[PDB]
Amino acid sequence: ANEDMPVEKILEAELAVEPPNDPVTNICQAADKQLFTLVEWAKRIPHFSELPLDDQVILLRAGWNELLIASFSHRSIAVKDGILLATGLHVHRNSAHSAGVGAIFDRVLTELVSKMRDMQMDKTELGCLRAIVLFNPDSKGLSNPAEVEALREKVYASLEAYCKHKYPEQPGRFAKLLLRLPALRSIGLKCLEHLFFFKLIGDTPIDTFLMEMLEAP
Amino acid sequence: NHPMLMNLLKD
Amino acid sequence: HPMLMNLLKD
Amino acid sequence: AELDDLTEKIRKAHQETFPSLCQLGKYTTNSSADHRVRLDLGLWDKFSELATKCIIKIVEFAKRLPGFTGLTIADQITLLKAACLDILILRICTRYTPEQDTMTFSDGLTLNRTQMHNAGFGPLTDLVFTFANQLLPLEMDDTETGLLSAICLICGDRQDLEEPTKVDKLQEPLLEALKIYIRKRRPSKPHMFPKILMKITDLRSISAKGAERVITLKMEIPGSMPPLIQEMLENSEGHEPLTPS
Ligand SMILES: CC1=C(/C=C/C(C)=C\C=C\C(C)=C\C(=O)O)C(C)(C)CCC1
Ligand SMILES: CC1=C(/C=C/C(C)=C\C=C\C(C)=C\C(=O)O)C(C)(C)CCC1
Repeated sequence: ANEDMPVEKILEAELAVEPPNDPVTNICQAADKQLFTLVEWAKRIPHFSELPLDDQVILLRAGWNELLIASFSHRSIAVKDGILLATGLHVHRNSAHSAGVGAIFDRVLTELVSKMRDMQMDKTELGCLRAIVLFNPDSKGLSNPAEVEALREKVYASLEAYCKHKYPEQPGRFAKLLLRLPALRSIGLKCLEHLFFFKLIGDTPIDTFLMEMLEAP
Repeated sequence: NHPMLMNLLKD
Repeated sequence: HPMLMNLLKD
Repeated sequence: AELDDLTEKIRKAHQETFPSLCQLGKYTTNSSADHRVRLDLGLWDKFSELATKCIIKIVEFAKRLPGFTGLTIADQITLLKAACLDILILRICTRYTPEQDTMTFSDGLTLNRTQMHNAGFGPLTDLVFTFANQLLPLEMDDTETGLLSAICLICGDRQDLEEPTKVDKLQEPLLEALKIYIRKRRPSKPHMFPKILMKITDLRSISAKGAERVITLKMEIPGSMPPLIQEMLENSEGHEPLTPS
């Protein structure tokens, strides 16, 4: 079980990657920065590599934002009222609100960061969750969705096992880590909506990588 | 399609 | 919330 | 365990607030069955009524949930306000007939995809039909669908929750019941617990575009949006990025 989705081997992907003026553009930059280092953490993910080409190009363009959000959210367990970007900058909610993204920004703080904090989500659990998000069989175009589903299911496999002999006194650990996933989806969807708004109003400097993930083929 | 990601993935 | 109020009422 | 007095109970509330597809005698209609349009008024009228009824039945199912009752009203209304459209989608999608590509409403009314649309699903349509199919492979049962429904309803994230932690642990056994039950019922496929638990994620995707349809639709309709539908599928506080006043 803990065998084909070697938990501790995802960590070696979590870790093998984990060391302005306007809030939005600081966020959109820490984004485009994190994109590159995402394509990495993936390419270093237990089997992700093997899967077809045009397929990895899909699986990622599919959950890049939720993958990234889950990350910076985890990274911010420590900080009090805001997130901490990959660019080292702390972004407070007051900052968010001035930019009119106060409410989504807040959903991130309470439904994600706070949750992850109030439950000690570890760096492994995180990685599985992101693994799961990474392995989304329903992604359109995927050539042989069959395979991706295999992978993902194999993650619930380890993750539950993993949760099993590591926080044994906690029965529902597993459910509880998975129940942040819908919120991640919910929030990610919204964020995505705002970015398209910041784009088709052409004001925010969106760098090039983030710009590709933001443009259809 | 899309370059940078398509590529980058590889190497 | 008139209705809802009554629905959980009785 | 005795954690099944609860399972057992939910399965009863579901079954009594939502009739099966196999026990319902179906009738069809031809109005708006040939092709899509902004919105067939007859269809809209039937559909809306059922909807109203169903929202009531969902509240009924709600109240029957262990502990739910004992909970703040604004918190209850909130939990329900947040989950209603979620449950509606789950429910209707379990009334899906693959072969015929149709959904059947509580009175047996049986619409094909196009009618499902012309009746008010509009844009939201091929999306709900996807979930409908995504569901078949799971071969869920009543108790499972009852539990799942109860887990969307008893959710502690919903904004504006007075006793979240109460609401959080209130749904703690539900998560356990659903795990045990799916596992005991289908030993060879233990990956069906997370698999069905996670349907909640595509679910919320749809109920999003849902509340959006509630209004973009209560436009094309010459009259008014039925009371309860409104009092349930509305109230969300302006869309961002909107700056502070
Ligand atoms: C959350 C959020 C947004 C979207 C962000 C996305 C899609 C990614 C951020 C990645 C970061 C910030 C990564 C890092 O530094 O690790 C927008 C612009 C709508 C503004 C409000 C808050
Ligand atoms: C309420 C409602 C909507 C969605 C309903 C869904 C998703 C399911 C209904 C199932 C029923 C009403 C089943 C039954 O007869 O048991 C839409 C977005 C179209 C807009 C108008 C109000």
